[PDB]
Amino acid sequence: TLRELRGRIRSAGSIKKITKAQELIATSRIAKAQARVEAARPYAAEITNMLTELAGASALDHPLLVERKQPKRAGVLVVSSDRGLCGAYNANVLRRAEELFSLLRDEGKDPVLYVVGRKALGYFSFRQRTVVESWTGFSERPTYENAREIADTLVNAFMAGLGVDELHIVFTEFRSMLSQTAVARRAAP
Amino acid sequence: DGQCFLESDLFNQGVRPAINVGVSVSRVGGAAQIKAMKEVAGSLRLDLSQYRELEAFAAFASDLDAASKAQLDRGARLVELLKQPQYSPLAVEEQVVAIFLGTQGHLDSVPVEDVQRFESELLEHVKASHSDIFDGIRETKKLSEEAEEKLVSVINEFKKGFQASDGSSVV
Amino acid sequence: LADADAMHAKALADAKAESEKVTEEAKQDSERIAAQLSEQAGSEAERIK
Amino acid sequence: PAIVGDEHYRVAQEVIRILQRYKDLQDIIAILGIDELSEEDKQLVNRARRIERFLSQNMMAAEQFTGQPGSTVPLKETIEAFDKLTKGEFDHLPEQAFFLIGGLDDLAKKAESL
Amino acid sequence: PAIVGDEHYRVAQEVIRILQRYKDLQDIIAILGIDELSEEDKQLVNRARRIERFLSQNMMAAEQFTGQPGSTVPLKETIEAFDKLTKGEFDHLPEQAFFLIGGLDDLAKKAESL
Amino acid sequence: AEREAMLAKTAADNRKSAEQVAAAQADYEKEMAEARAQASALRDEARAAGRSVVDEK
Amino acid sequence: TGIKAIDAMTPIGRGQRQLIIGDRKTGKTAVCVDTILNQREAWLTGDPKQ
Amino acid sequence: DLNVEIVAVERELWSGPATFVFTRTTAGEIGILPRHIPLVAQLVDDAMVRVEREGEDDLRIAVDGGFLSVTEETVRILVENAQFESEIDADAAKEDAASDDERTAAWGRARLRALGQ
Repeated sequence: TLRELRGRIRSAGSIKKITKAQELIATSRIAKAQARVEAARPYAAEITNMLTELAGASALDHPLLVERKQPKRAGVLVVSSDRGLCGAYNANVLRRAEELFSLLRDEGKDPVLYVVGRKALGYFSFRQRTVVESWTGFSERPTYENAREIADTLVNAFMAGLGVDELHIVFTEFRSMLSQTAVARRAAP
Repeated sequence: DGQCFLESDLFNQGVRPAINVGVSVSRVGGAAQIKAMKEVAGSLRLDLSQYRELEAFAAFASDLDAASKAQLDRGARLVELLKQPQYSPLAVEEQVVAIFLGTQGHLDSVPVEDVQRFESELLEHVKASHSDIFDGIRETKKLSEEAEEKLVSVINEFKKGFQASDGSSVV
Repeated sequence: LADADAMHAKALADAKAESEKVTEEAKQDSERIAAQLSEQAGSEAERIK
Repeated sequence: PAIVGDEHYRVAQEVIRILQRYKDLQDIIAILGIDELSEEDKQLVNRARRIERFLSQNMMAAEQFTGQPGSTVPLKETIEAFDKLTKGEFDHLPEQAFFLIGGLDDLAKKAESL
Repeated sequence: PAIVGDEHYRVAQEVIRILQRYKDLQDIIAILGIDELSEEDKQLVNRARRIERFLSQNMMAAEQFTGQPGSTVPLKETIEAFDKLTKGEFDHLPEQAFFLIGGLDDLAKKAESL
Repeated sequence: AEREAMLAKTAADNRKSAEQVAAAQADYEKEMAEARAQASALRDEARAAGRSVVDEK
Repeated sequence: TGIKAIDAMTPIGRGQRQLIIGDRKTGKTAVCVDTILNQREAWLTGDPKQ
Repeated sequence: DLNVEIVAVERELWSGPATFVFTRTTAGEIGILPRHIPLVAQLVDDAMVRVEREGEDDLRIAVDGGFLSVTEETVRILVENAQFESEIDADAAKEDAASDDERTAAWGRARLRALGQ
């Protein structure tokens, strides 16, 4: 009916403006995020250099460098969004996380979940696997105070052995504005 | 008994003739199409329709699996293979070879910026020597086993003889 | 080092020999294409006449 | 259900509920694509797209266009297949596995070809 | 390229490409400013700004107001001028050097006097 | 100085052996690519000469 | 027809009807003129069946 | 001769030349001059830095959980958070030093120490 179609052209003509605005806001924020990545990079390089020098002098008997006697459990940290509209970003993270689970349970470790973001906390609220701890309010603007708490909680869960024999992180690696993928890294041991 | 729906979006992008597959079809055709053409083109309609959907999807994805990416790059080279200039009707003995190049994957070493020139030089080379391929197709309607091996022995000699406008020689 | 330099001398001799084969094949290729376009020129002049 | 029996009618309402819900999401799907849906809807649309493609068949009359032969699927193997689909048994198989295929044995074969 | 020469068709398709990129980038230019663009995109916008200026002409209708005579640019000079301009051969000239100008010899005359 | 120079020359000659093997491959493929490109330029020159006789006729 | 796309994907048999539907200035005439031009390779042979 | 950097987990926060820089570490208070051995040390929980160079008068700093790395040619100091004496507030630092949370009390003392008290 023409009245319906006129309304739908009015609707779609509003949405085209609101999505074109958020394409341009996301085009601002990728530049700010790349600035904060390249500002956090020189510290990460110098802490790696300092840690290489200390490991050169050390006996290396620090717990985070050694395998547990029985592979009882594994931690997975999954990093994901609070905002929607991100597209396949969370689909890719959550698919790579479920693939990591298949490999871990193939070795015999059951995963235990730590989650950053509200979308993955929704996904693991629908699929009946528990989350041990979560964080939500900062995925678009993470601050070191947040990563301090996450890394403390992960290291406490590794050193507790109610504890994990290894732990991993699943997140998307930014490699260009046109190319990113979900990746899985073992952070400990 | 069918339609060749010419899409103005494809025509403005420069795909000419602008045959919009899936919505274009022939419902009598396939009975009358000569056996060699029917052997080479027997999947090409389906391979182009699945390319149009796969591209309309993947143009807004960061990355995809290697089998899908191979199907996409094949499809984009088949689209560059099918276009041709006005008032240049090809004889069927030249059409079936031009579609053999693309469907059998011999274009997979050639970049999308050179593919139309690659077919244009190859179809003159095979018109100048090895012409028993074109003559055989014309006089028996069939791309026989002994014409197929004699074609693949010539396409590889031409691929080493060819150089893209950017990148290396082909293989 | 004598094996490596012997392989360099061998590879340069092989490359010049097959380069001579490619350029000889191209002398045929340039006549072969020029003949087909000369036949096209005669056919087009016949069409006009 | 009085005429086709309960197991047919249950399946033929579960299939229609699913495709109806997918068609009532199509206005969002057209703009944003799949991932912006909620997980209870995204679960549904993933099976809806499989059910939608699995209602295709290689017909006896299609042989004059596709060259492939035609298939016949008995009513019992039809009900069973859509019962398993609507209960979610096949959600790990890709959408391309379901196109133009006759029955469960031929679905299994096509999935193993991929 | 049948009715006009291949060179004319190529130059016009390239001018359209450069102006199509710039008409896409004008949203970023207005919302985020020129500094948001890469070195390759600012190298394009520098050419695109100059191309859209070089499409302007001092013409025999404007003789009424400016007193300066209107200019005719031959087709061959127009093609050759936009071929050199799209290949960037005037990037070191400011935009004001391209406004209201009667071909390539006249561009040199405005640009050296500016 | 001789015993030090013997191991110095042995390690240098081995490093140059690996470099000379790489240079054998790189010269072989560089000559091959230059010759094949020259064949394409010769055919292309003959195709343009063919076009020139077509329009001349 | 002597068009690669059409003789590959939508082959025109003799006594078929084949609709060259499209928009304005889309080459509909150029597909038909290419089809009519192509037949000269058969018209030179005097037999009424080619 | 020496060059100095102060670096934070998220920023290259400050850098200049150096000819005297001083730090207090779980081993004690230590100065570093234009030639010094390679050193690694951890700064105290309530820790402050003073940075001095041949080009100009020195600079005064508060640091949280810092680490120090030296070689005679280059010096780098690596920090969880840092605040300059021109940006530390005396009422906020005094309030933080009165707090019951151990890191906040240490950071309060760190900012009080950069404020010369």
